[PDB]
Amino acid sequence: KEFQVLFVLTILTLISGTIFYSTVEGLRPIDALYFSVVTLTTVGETPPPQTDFGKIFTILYIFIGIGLVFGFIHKLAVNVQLPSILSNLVP
Amino acid sequence: DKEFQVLFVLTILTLISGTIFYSTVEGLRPIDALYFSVVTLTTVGETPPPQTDFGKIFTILYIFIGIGLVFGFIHKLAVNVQLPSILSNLVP
Amino acid sequence: KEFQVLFVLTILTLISGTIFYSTVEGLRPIDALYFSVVTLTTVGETPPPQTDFGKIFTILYIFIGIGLVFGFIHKLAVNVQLPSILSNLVP
Amino acid sequence: DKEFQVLFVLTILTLISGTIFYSTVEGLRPIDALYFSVVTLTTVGETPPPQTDFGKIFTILYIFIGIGLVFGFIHKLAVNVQLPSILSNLVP
Repeated sequence: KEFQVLFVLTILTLISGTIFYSTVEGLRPIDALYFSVVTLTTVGETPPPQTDFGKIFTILYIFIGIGLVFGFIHKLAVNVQLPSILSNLVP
Repeated sequence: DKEFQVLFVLTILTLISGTIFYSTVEGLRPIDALYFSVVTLTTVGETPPPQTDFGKIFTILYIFIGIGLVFGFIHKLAVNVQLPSILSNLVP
Repeated sequence: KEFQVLFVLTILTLISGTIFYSTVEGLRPIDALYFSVVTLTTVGETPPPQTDFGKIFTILYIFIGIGLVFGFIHKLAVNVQLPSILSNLVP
Repeated sequence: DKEFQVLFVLTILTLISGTIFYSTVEGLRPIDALYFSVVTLTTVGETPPPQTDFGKIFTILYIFIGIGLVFGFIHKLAVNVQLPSILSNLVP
């Protein structure tokens, strides 16, 4: 764990996104955070960024961030969720 | 398996929870609530975003907690249900 | 190969989608095909289905189809694209 | 590596081709054409769909040919560039 470092790295990445989109795209922080989340996890169900600076940043953000996010989701699943789910089936 | 069934139940549960939540909080018809849940977790996710802050927060936690399970299911479905059945189908 | 079977399975899946969305959602076949593709590959950048029958079908379609599609993309990449790219670097 | 660089070049190439195509055919500003290409291949893909049938056909072939490369890149980037650099960063 590894898991913790992964979790922190993600939090950091999301905070940076939240600050950026909140500042540059003029989004409320909750909307800025959400964009960051649905974008990196590829859910992306939002309109696109309106600013060229947002567009460029988002492009770099996606390539730098996806890998980390999915490594986190992967580690979360394989090392946190699986053992909890497993334990909860011990009769 | 046992694994496949557990995976299938876990998914169903996750989807039902989503369905209940989005139907209640976002005021969505259950079929629309179910669909949002499915396309969101599988990352399709091709609808407008949630309109409530509570929907937004939940959906964020939902995505991180749920994606892994969903894809583990799709993975097990594919590798242990579709492939064998599927494979023969080609048995002459 | 394996690749071929994968390729056929995909084609079949996409054709079924193309017929369905074209018929039920009243989409032009090119738009029906496209929906099927961007949905299964999860790109999904289209409005959602308008009919409840479309919504239900699409739900089953996604769970049955994603795995096949990505198995195809995976096999395409690892067994078709890699050897071509590799060959094309032999000086 | 060599692998990382080749992967990086292949991606750049793929994106440039997309940029040229969508900018020309869909009449998109290059920055918008580039962005569409990126969010589409990485599957984000959160914009309206292509408006031309030629755009639609191309984008279909683009997706199947390009996703694999893009994700192989993101994978190699992550596993061989970010992880080491990254790892130390934690070296005390």
